[PDB]
Amino acid sequence: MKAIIVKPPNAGVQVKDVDEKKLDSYGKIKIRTIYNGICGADREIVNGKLGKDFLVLGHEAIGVVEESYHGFSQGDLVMPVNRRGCGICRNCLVGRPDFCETGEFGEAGIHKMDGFMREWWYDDPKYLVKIPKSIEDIGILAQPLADIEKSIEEILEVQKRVPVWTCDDGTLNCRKVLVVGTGPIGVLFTLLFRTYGLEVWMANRREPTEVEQTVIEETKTNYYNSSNGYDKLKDSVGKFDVIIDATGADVNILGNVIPLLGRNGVLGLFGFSTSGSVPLDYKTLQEIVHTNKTIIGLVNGQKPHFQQAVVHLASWKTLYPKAAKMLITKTVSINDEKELLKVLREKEHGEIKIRILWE
Amino acid sequence: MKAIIVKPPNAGVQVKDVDEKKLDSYGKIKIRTIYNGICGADREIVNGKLGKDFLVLGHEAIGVVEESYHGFSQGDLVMPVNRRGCGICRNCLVGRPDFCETGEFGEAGIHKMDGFMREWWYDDPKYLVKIPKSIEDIGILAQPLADIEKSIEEILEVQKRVPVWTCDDGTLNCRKVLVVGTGPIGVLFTLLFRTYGLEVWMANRREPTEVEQTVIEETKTNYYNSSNGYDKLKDSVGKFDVIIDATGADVNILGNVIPLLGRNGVLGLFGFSTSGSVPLDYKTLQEIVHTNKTIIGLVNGQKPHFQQAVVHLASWKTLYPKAAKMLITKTVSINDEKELLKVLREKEHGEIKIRILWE
Amino acid sequence: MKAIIVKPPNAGVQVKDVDEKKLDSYGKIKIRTIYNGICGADREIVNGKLGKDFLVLGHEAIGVVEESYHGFSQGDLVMPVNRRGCGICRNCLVGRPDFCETGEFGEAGIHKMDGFMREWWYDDPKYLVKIPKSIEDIGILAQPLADIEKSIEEILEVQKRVPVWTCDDGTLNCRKVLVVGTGPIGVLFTLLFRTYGLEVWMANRREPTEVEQTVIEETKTNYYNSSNGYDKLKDSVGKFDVIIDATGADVNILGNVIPLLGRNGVLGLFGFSTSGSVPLDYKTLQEIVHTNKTIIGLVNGQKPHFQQAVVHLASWKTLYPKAAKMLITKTVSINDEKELLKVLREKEHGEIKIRILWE
Amino acid sequence: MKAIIVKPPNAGVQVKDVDEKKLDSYGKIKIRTIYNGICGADREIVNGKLGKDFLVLGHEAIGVVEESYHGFSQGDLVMPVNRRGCGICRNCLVGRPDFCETGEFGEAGIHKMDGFMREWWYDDPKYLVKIPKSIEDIGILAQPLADIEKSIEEILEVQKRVPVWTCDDGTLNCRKVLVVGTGPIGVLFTLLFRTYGLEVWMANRREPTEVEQTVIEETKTNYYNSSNGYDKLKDSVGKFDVIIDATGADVNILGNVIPLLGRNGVLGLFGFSTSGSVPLDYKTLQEIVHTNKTIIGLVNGQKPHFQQAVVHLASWKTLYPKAAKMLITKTVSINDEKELLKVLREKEHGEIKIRILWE
Ligand SMILES: NC(=O)c1ccc[n+]([C@@H]2O[C@H](COP(=O)([O-])OP(=O)(O)OC[C@H]3O[C@@H](n4cnc5c(N)ncnc54)[C@H](OP(=O)(O)O)[C@@H]3O)[C@@H](O)[C@H]2O)c1
Ligand SMILES: NC(=O)c1ccc[n+]([C@@H]2O[C@H](COP(=O)([O-])OP(=O)(O)OC[C@H]3O[C@@H](n4cnc5c(N)ncnc54)[C@H](OP(=O)(O)O)[C@@H]3O)[C@@H](O)[C@H]2O)c1
Ligand SMILES: NC(=O)c1ccc[n+]([C@@H]2O[C@H](COP(=O)([O-])OP(=O)(O)OC[C@H]3O[C@@H](n4cnc5c(N)ncnc54)[C@H](OP(=O)(O)O)[C@@H]3O)[C@@H](O)[C@H]2O)c1
Ligand SMILES: NC(=O)c1ccc[n+]([C@@H]2O[C@H](COP(=O)([O-])OP(=O)(O)OC[C@H]3O[C@@H](n4cnc5c(N)ncnc54)[C@H](OP(=O)(O)O)[C@@H]3O)[C@@H](O)[C@H]2O)c1
Ligand SMILES: O[C@@H]1[C@@H](O)[C@@H](O)OC[C@H]1O
Ligand SMILES: O[C@@H]1[C@@H](O)[C@@H](O)OC[C@H]1O
Ligand SMILES: O[C@@H]1[C@@H](O)[C@@H](O)OC[C@H]1O
Ligand SMILES: O[C@@H]1[C@@H](O)[C@@H](O)OC[C@H]1O
Ligand SMILES: O[C@@H]1[C@@H](O)[C@@H](O)OC[C@H]1O
Ligand SMILES: O[C@@H]1[C@@H](O)[C@@H](O)OC[C@H]1O
Ligand SMILES: O[C@@H]1[C@@H](O)[C@H](O)OC[C@H]1O
Ligand SMILES: O[C@@H]1[C@@H](O)[C@H](O)OC[C@H]1O
Ligand SMILES: [Zn+2]
Ligand SMILES: [Zn+2]
Ligand SMILES: [Zn+2]
Ligand SMILES: [Zn+2]
Ligand SMILES: [Zn+2]
Ligand SMILES: [Zn+2]
Ligand SMILES: [Zn+2]
Ligand SMILES: [Zn+2]
Repeated sequence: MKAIIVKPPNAGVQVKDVDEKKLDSYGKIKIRTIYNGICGADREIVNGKLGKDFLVLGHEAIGVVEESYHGFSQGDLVMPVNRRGCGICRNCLVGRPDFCETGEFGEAGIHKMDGFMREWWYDDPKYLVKIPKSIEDIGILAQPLADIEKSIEEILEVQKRVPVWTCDDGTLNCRKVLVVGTGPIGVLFTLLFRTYGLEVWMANRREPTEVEQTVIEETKTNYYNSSNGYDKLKDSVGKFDVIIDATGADVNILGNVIPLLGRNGVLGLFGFSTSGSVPLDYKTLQEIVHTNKTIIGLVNGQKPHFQQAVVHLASWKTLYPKAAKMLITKTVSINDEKELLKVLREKEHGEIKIRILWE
Repeated sequence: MKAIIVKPPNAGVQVKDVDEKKLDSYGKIKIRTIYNGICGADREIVNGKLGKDFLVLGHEAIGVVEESYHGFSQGDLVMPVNRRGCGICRNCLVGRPDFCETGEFGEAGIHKMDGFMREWWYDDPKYLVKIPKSIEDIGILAQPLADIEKSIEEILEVQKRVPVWTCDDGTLNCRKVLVVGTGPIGVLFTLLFRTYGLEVWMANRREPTEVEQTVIEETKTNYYNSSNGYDKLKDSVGKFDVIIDATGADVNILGNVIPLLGRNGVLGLFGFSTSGSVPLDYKTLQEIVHTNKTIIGLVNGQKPHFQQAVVHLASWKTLYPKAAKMLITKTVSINDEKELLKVLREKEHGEIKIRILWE
Repeated sequence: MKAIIVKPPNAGVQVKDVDEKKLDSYGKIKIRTIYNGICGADREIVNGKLGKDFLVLGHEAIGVVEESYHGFSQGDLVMPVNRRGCGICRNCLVGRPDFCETGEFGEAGIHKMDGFMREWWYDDPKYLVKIPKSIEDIGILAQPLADIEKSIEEILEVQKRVPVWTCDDGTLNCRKVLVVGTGPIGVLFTLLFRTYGLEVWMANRREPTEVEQTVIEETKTNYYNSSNGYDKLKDSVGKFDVIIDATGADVNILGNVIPLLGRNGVLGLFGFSTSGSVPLDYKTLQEIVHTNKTIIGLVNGQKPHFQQAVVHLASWKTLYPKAAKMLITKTVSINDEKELLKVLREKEHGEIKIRILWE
Repeated sequence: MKAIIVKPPNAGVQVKDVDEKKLDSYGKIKIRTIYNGICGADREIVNGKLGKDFLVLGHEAIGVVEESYHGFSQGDLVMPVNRRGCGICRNCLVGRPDFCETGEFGEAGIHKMDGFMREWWYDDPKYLVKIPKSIEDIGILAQPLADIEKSIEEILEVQKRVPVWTCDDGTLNCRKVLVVGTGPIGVLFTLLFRTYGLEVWMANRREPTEVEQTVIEETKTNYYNSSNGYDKLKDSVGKFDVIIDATGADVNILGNVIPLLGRNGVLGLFGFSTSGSVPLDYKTLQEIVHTNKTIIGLVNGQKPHFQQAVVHLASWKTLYPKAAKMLITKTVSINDEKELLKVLREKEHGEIKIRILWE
């Protein structure tokens, strides 16, 4: 069977024929892959930065149900949930390995579990999210968007601690969010926060790309060029109710944006920084105490968040049609080995999402 | 009228007769002071570390109602809430200036507002907490305990984000708390967490004092001497679900204890750190993201928290009688000027709470 | 100015020119009406079943902003929130008159407040919901859908009382809802519950209409003909986690469906029952106690719910395109007086929403 | 082994020696019974109103730990949790069989499980609540109080649906509770709500008893003689935010109190009504809809609620010492057969709690 395979911790990737019989099966439902998505985590494993001699790559997939089984009919499009539980802890037992207490969960295409960059796989209906045919084209985004749905859900849950965090009109329209770093993560955070009605500023150390300018315009989002720091933003707009670190950057980014967090505010750490050490002095931390600020680590969406993501992607075809049409940057055929290896190995500037087509 | 006065931002304190006419009045109920408490906040203003020429010091008070007004009867004991609202924001409008959005709140005996170290004052029934005569002796602690009630309440609210944070038996008995630092704040966090049933480890850079040893034994709390760091605690007990910084010390303490935070855990910042800069490297921050960890600034209790504190102090006379009887370190007469000025200016080693008695 | 007017409690309705100076203004923004919606509440006032000589009818409107104000561009479509606060109670003061504690709120086109069946009106920006031009056709439904958004939000909030109400897969997909009474309210409850992923059964004392059959098939909803009661449904499907009374029917409907409520379940009372008395015996009530059942009165959506409604309407254009195009039964011109009076006075069988167009 | 045994559904009760091998064991810890409590449920079984030849009666117990086990020391006092889970559903698996989804749970001394009126039993440490020696005398009340702790917890959780249910001072002190029925349950509800600071009116169809009068005066609670209905209370006091049925009597009591429920209010059904049928008319039900009222079935406390009960009983020894000393009406020796059978068979007027002492 054709599969894209990796050999962690070693760098490298192959697109080749493997023995179908030694690949991981998860249930009774046979699913033929139509699309995969690629993201930074795939790039990391391919570049070695994270009885089986290999692992099937890929955790973003849309496939078609080959034969009707229970609630699933032949021809239905489905997406697998990628993180699966440890089987021992109470969070996993209620279907929420995002909060696994043991750390012994599996992650398709990354850890302990064969991924979905293969011709077909067998899965359990419990781990399958129904993808409407009407969002077949952008539906691949439901996996990355699920992470962001969970993250925003969590931020809103935490802010229930504030006696009144709503605005004079009962909404959250008055609350301002700073999304630091663009790319697929920043863009999806922005789209979702605008959908919820919060004001958004996107920030990056440069002017907007064509895609970001469309998002700015269509979603009525603000943009800040942070090339020379954040003083001018603070001077003009003031402080923010929520700040999202969506950069995989140097942790000194946090030193730049922490002074822009307002009273009762939340700093959501979503990106995985891979450089730097950030100094926090007593003045900064004392201020955090006095003003009820919170810093939260945000990771991993689960089935309910994939479903929310499907509804939002559907909404964006109507609300933000121009931005929705830019979520998918390009599609590469599984049969195009040279182009496939290139995109698996490295991101292109201004890439949102690369899709792999099985044919 | 006899009053203890300060002149911020200037260092210094005086006990003298002042014109009752230039003192702040807050409502129609006349209250004669019986006790005040002293804390580090009083020491700070006295030492200049933070029409009207002066401010009446003091935010911890128990007074007696001199004349029956509405629901308050003559002879009733009351304690005033010390932080009061800005009158503009929605949090203050619902009685919760602990989450004030303007920062224009008042704090009795500290900022904008005359305190309670005076023979008598007038107050509004809405800011008065009823103090049962059966806890007259230890009731002064309800004010500092209120801050801690709010803090624990907030930690538990935030942890509702975790799908299941309860244990196999439906309680929080399996959850472990590290309380860093053991003066009145760390001791009160320990007593309250044990009342809630969580396991507690107190930590200081030394062996316990007598009072602490009484807490250890009576409340079945654990103690760790952190003089040579925390590796041995980590190796023996593992990681903690909650960590409270109850030290007003160098922020590098957080560097020490962050590695001891467990999956889904909460670092509660309560102490007001006065020195240092702590480096947080990418590995630490990445881990925080991967494990859904949270850091929260904890400050200020309000009326419902004062009321909860009364119930808990009452409970401790039965549950923890030895500990409860050590909460009050000493009592100084308002008339004993040399001693009073001494205790206002500086803490004694091992002090928990000093009371000022009006007679 | 042309307006549709009533004189409660008397029966009758007129479409005529009225003096602008007599009509209620609510703010600085001029809005030219383009669409109104008609519902049962309108028919009730028209038929006399519910300093001003008259009241402007109507509480469902979409208008166009006439000038470029702060936040609102000229040509923007907006919808007014219909219930407005009493200005005294804490619920109203946080933008939530749905929970008004005084009952002294106003309801546009019903009580205290001129409605929106007029050429134009002046409003405060705080009461305006933005209606994307991409949902101009079905956007009028955002008002009725808002009541339903609030209702489901409240049901889900209440069900947080159950330690685990989610399913084996972390979703609510395993939860079953019985929606009693089809057409508009029942149809919208069904669409929204299926959007959230819950299983739905619609019930009416007849077979489905053409429109209901579309919704049934496209949303994968079940239908039960309740003409001879509920024994057959109970025997086949069992009991339900949520039951919604979406009928304005005799209260004895509740006696029929209460035996179908499952453990930990919620009976949502949304319809305004019009006759009857229902007996509850001790056996029924003790069983409610034993099984943690809840009965909840559900009324009125506010601004955040209108905004959620807009997102869901947009989603349905892609998720349920056939059903979405059957939401608007027909549009009547404001200038077609004979047909207008007819649709104001009586519902037609199987009607979902009639829209009035201003030209 | 001596044990008190019954044979449901037959009436009758025996205190005799029974074969130890025939009695249910629940774990490895041996617990020697020191006290049991008797309540209405016991009286019902004794009077036959609700593989084994018999069932050991009793679900209210304090026993002594025979050997120093895991976290339990020889001589420690413990109380068993009486309802135990089905082992299948997600609520039972998180330690919360109060919300069991299968109904397959066991109830010590009532259903599927031998009770605790026996010389000793073996238990699992997970089902054991530590009873401080400082509350040995009234600690037996922790089991009935647990049900009430759960109930008030649930009411407060449900009321988070109201945007602001707190008062001008951030507390619930402005909220009024009507407790209908003044037995062990009504008294316990009253004490706990007053502990939480809510205003309470107790109601019964007579003047108070001495015990009740003592509760009334010491807790600053109000009393209403409801012998001639509730019109006079409604006229004098108005309506209530919470109404608790602590009856057991005829369900028509609900018809009488429902008109006294206020906006956004909660009717808590705790008592097990024993007769009658109450009519609810369309006017009553539509007003429930209009005012966001809720009716909730309240049943069963679990381990966290036992632990909260321990803290509150301890608090009452200081807060309400006179009331606390009236909670135990009398103690009967296990060897006093004539008196024992008397108290098992029938309640005495004004009784709160009868305790059985194993001598
Ligand atoms: N927590 C979770 O569950 C989770 C899930 C998925 C992904 N992630 C992490 O999320 C992070 C972002 O993902 P992604 O796929 O969007 O990454 P990406 O494609 O690498 O995009 C990173 C964005 O950050 C911008 N950036 C870099 N330095 C910046 C700075 N100093 N200030 C502002 N912006 C800066 C980059 O600018 P340029 O456009 O000019 O290059 C780019 O737009 C990564 O660390 C990824 O690992 C976390
Ligand atoms: N956020 C709020 O609402 C709020 C309210 C009240 C107070 N506070 C702040 O809370 C903090 C504690 O108050 P407090 O009155 O208890 O202070 P305190 O009396 O100064 O006690 C501080 C404790 O920390 C110990 N300590 C110092 N350095 C330490 C270290 N490196 N590791 C472990 N322990 C260390 C001290 O040890 P020794 O016993 O050996 O001296 C002492 O036991 C202060 O910063 C205070 O300003 C905050
Ligand atoms: N709580 C709130 O905030 C709120 C807001 C808006 C509306 N409402 C109320 O919600 C209720 C429904 O609104 P609507 O506009 O959908 O009303 P509607 O157009 O009158 O629809 C009523 C539906 O119930 C069906 N029905 C009647 N008796 C039935 C029975 N015994 N069993 C099952 N179905 C039965 C009707 O059947 P047919 O199709 O065969 O006639 C119709 O499908 C009304 O009482 C309305 O006033 C409440
Ligand atoms: N839901 C649960 O988890 C749970 C748990 C435990 C108990 N319960 C139930 O709670 C109920 C109360 O328990 P209990 O032990 O307190 O019962 P109890 O000892 O029988 O007390 C009943 C009280 O109600 C009074 N009463 C009777 N009719 C009344 C009326 N029409 N209006 C006002 N008061 C009236 C009685 O008056 P007199 O004093 O004049 O006789 C007595 O004070 C019982 O039904 C019991 O089964 C439920
Ligand atoms: O923010 C939007 C709001 O302005 C309105 O249009 O409702 C939907 C939201 O997405
Ligand atoms: O019920 C739906 C679910 O099956 C999936 O498609 O996600 C969106 C939900 O509306
Ligand atoms: O109530 C607090 C008081 O205890 C002290 O810490 O000073 C700050 C106040 O918020
Ligand atoms: O918003 C509601 C409206 O839709 C209708 O039901 O009339 C009453 C209002 O509360
Ligand atoms: O209601 C009480 C309140 O008045 C205060 O005294 O604090 C404790 C509460 O129990
Ligand atoms: O931790 C305690 C628990 O073990 C039990 O005794 O109930 C009260 C709690 O304070
Ligand atoms: O689901 C997450 C995935 O989207 C990200 O790419 O890697 C971490 C996972 O938890
Ligand atoms: O715990 C409850 C008990 O107190 C009552 O007596 O019987 C039913 C149980 O659920
Ligand atoms: Zn990915
Ligand atoms: Zn796990
Ligand atoms: Zn203080
Ligand atoms: Zn304020
Ligand atoms: Zn309407
Ligand atoms: Zn109001
Ligand atoms: Zn009992
Ligand atoms: Zn169960």
